Amino acid sequence: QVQLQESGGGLVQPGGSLRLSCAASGFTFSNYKMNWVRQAPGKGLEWVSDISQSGASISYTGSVKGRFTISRDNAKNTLYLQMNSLKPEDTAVYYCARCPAPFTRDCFDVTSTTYAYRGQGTQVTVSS
Amino acid sequence: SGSELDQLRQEAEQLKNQIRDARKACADATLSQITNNIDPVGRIQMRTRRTLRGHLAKIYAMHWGTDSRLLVSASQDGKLIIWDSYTTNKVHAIPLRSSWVMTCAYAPSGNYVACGGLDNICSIYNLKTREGNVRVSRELAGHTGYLSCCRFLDDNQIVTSSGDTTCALWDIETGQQTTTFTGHTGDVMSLSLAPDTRLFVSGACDASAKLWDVREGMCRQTFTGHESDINAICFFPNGNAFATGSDDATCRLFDLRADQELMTYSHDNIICGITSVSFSKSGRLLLAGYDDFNCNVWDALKADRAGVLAGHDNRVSCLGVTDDGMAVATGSWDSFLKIWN
Amino acid sequence: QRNEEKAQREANKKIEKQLQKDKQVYRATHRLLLLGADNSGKSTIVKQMRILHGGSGIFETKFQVDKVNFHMFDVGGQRDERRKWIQCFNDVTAIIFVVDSSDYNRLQEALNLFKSIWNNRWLRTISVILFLNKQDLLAEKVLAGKSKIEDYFPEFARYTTPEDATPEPGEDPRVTRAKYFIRDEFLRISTASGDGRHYCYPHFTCAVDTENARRIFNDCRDIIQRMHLRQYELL
Amino acid sequence: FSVRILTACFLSLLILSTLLGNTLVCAAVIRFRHLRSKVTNFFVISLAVSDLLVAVLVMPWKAVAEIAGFWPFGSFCNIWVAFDIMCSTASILNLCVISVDRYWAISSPFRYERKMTPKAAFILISVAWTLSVLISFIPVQLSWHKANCDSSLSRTYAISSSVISFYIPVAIMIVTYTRIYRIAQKQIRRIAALERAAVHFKRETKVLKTLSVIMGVFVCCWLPFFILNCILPFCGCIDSNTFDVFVWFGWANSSLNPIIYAFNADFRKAFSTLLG
Amino acid sequence: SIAQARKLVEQLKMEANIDRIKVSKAAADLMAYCEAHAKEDPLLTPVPASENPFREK
Ligand SMILES: Nc1nc2c(ncn2[C@@H]2O[C@H](COP(=O)(O)OP(=O)(O)OP(=O)(O)O)[C@@H](O)[C@H]2O)c(=O)[nH]1
Ligand SMILES: NCCc1ccc(O)c(O)c1
Repeated sequence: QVQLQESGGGLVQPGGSLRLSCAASGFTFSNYKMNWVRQAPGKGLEWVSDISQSGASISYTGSVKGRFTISRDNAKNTLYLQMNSLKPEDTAVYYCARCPAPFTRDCFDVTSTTYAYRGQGTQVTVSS
Repeated sequence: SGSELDQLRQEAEQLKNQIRDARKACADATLSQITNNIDPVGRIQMRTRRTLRGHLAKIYAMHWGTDSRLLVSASQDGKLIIWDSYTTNKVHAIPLRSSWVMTCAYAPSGNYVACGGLDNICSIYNLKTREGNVRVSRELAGHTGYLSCCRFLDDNQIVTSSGDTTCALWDIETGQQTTTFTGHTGDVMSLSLAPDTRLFVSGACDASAKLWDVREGMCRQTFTGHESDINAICFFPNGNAFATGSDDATCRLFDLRADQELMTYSHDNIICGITSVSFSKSGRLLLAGYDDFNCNVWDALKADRAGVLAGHDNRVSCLGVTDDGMAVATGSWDSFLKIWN
Repeated sequence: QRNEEKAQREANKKIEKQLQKDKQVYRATHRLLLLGADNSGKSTIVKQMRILHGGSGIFETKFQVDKVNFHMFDVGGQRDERRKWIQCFNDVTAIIFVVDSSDYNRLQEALNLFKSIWNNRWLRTISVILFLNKQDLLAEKVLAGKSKIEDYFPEFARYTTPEDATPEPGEDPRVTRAKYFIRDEFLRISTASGDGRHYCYPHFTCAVDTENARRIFNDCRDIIQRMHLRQYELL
Repeated sequence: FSVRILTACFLSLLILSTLLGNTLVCAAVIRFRHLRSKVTNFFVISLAVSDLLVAVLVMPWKAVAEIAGFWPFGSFCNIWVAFDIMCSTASILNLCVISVDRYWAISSPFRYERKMTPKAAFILISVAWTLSVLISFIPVQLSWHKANCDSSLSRTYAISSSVISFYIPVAIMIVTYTRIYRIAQKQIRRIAALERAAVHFKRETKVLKTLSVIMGVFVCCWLPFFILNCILPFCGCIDSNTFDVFVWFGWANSSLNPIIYAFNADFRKAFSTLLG
Repeated sequence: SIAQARKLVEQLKMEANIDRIKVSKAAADLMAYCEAHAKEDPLLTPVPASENPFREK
């Protein structure tokens, strides 16, 4: 059974820092392009950033450009979203989604309600 | 914790680990150790004996008849053609309303054909109409998603699978869903009825397969192990096993009584997904329709790849073995069903 | 029993001649798939085509431009996991991707979906017609100056209006820079893959535009021209 | 002799190459039904059959007469010259047709996909072959072409059958391919506009290479022979040996036609799976 | 959220009290069904051209 466990994330003041570790179990980590999808309270799912099969090509949403980074380690079979300088609007649950097909560059994993290969979330709250 | 969601999440994981332990407890040996002393099938080189042309678009589903002679084929040009596979003659050419058909079945009595697709409707057509032309007879409505597969039990009960993540057993006459099967999270893509009509399995895009009891409307077993979307499924002829093919370029054989995966069929030169799976009459050979336009015939006991059917020039979308096992047909997106033996 | 062989042979003859007429009709119909996020106007585009040009929230519309038939269909009654029924559309002439350019936060969803469509293994050869819809609302937001693009896409701050831009008479340079920025945001993905098997044709559209059939005609014709060129290795 | 054996082996190699290329195309067509599906393939098959006929009918007898030095077949050769005029004219004709074919599928894709039905394809192939048969045989059996076995042509028949068989197809082919070039230049400019917008003459070289290869192989192979058929009977100036090598160049083009008109990817793969 | 979780948990409780057999016996049944039907599988045991409906006349 494919399952993804995220960890990290707690109450952090604005401008702080955090590091969300997403550990994957049940498949071959290297083959799948990985993304970080955050959901802020009261709004639909939003997609934050993606990293390719081996960290070759990375891409970010505009709002988190220059603030967050995303690293993939196939050795320990995980990926990390290191967030710094968090704003009051970065308050959201942080699913670490994987696209459903290997050896490709496309995926459709921001689905409205149910996608089967993303985790459960660590509600990161940031306020003064 | 106190929050009933976190207590249900904890007891959920506890149950999932009790299931993994009760599954590894009966996983004493492996199929390879047991089947290491059999002789390999060698090389199986079937050849195109027929080529069935006429379809104007990509074929998406096909189904042998019970007589192992006739077959129905559904193409996405909005047509559903019935073939006499011995003589390559067309017996009927049924035009469809919605042109996006995705599945088609052949009733075991030969009296009806069914089909459905993005219209979310399963349409039954009476081939034995008397005065006039074969036309629509029944039409089963109710799904909020695209209908992906359907197979008759008898002339009145038919099971459908849909993209609304549910399967349903219908009474064709009344047109009512006599039974609903829910529990899948993703799109149900394929179903296969057991040789005794009693149960059926379904493979969904949540990388899971589920065994359903037809008459009771309850989910009996849920199998996992695949890394991605399950695209095809077919019971082992005995009825106590079934095979699945998925987008992760692997075939897996599951057993019902052991409640776990038994064998994985893969090669490191095979990366593309899998579109169709089917056993031979004796279940020794497993045919799979990969995306790389070929169909690989695996030895279902040794996990070795044995033969290839490289006769299609595009993706093999469907396949099917006759009920007497005399030949297998393959439909592809090049619009040419081909008979092999 | 020879009677039954002759009956099968003449059944095949009547079938094959019906299938030949059906082949010619299906061969001459240009199927067009309408795709795009919701709240973007896909169904409104189909509604407009049925009332202006003609047709059949219903999924399909059939219309003729210069004696050439088209069938444009938007799928409405599905879920949001379009990852599997999308492969039911591999032979369409073109995909008309409509994007609400005035929805600054669901716009990244449109960019990701366009990127995922462009790199799909089964739609690698399906050319896409890009409709940047709701230009009047976009001009409203740009002239209002309350929600600026830079807050969502900071690249827009250093972005320069292309030297080939052709604004219509009476248009604020801020609106021109905004709509050509969205245009190039989708073109950098459509052209980043390459290979010449398919292309992206952007068009700025609004809900009241009536010529939105001549544009689809022109661009289906351009798609067929380029397919025929790349077949003979000319282009 | 050294020169004689070299000419013999070179001519035998040329004949064998023609036979191999054209029979390979014809076999890849008859065996594989997915190549016969389109219509442009119908026209390419017509061309291939014309060229295979050129080889099997016309070349070996002329090669034998060139080696031995004397025409050892006598009354045959009446027929032979007729055969030549037919086969070497169904080839040029077919090129013209194929060119026109391409034009309709790039200058008017909708009209093309609608109107060019196998009935029109068969009518066009028939027109080419029947123009060939008429202009060749009919003046031979009526002995209008004449003003070792003689193969010279009367001054008026030479220019007339030459004007048709070469100068109408070469005019049509140059007009057609220059229009196709204009169209490709338009599309290149448009794609370049889009790509420069995105980033903010390789495709031109590719266009030039393919059009130049097609038109230039055809011209550099046939044009000398036909300017000779023009100049020679009037000024009967050059000698038989020079005229003969310039004749052989035409059938050399008839040899080269497969690689230039049947190397689409599917054609390549059909050849590869046929021969091995 | 809570209804799909009650259904997922009740599904796991129904599935937990199933009785499973050893894989060794399941494989012995697959091998038995294979060799028990080996003589009737034309794709495994090739059929004489006399009894092939797709090559005959
Ligand atoms: N003012 C203005 N409104 C527009 C324009 N384009 C679309 N709309 C509005 O946007 C609404 C959403 O479009 P719909 O017709 O619902 O199509 P869709 O939302 O993209 O897809 P569906 O939800 O399946 O219908 C329409 O009802 C229009 O009123 C536009 O260019 N100008
Ligand atoms: N060996 C080619 C000789 C030839 C071919 C065609 C003609 O029309 C002609 O006048 C002469």
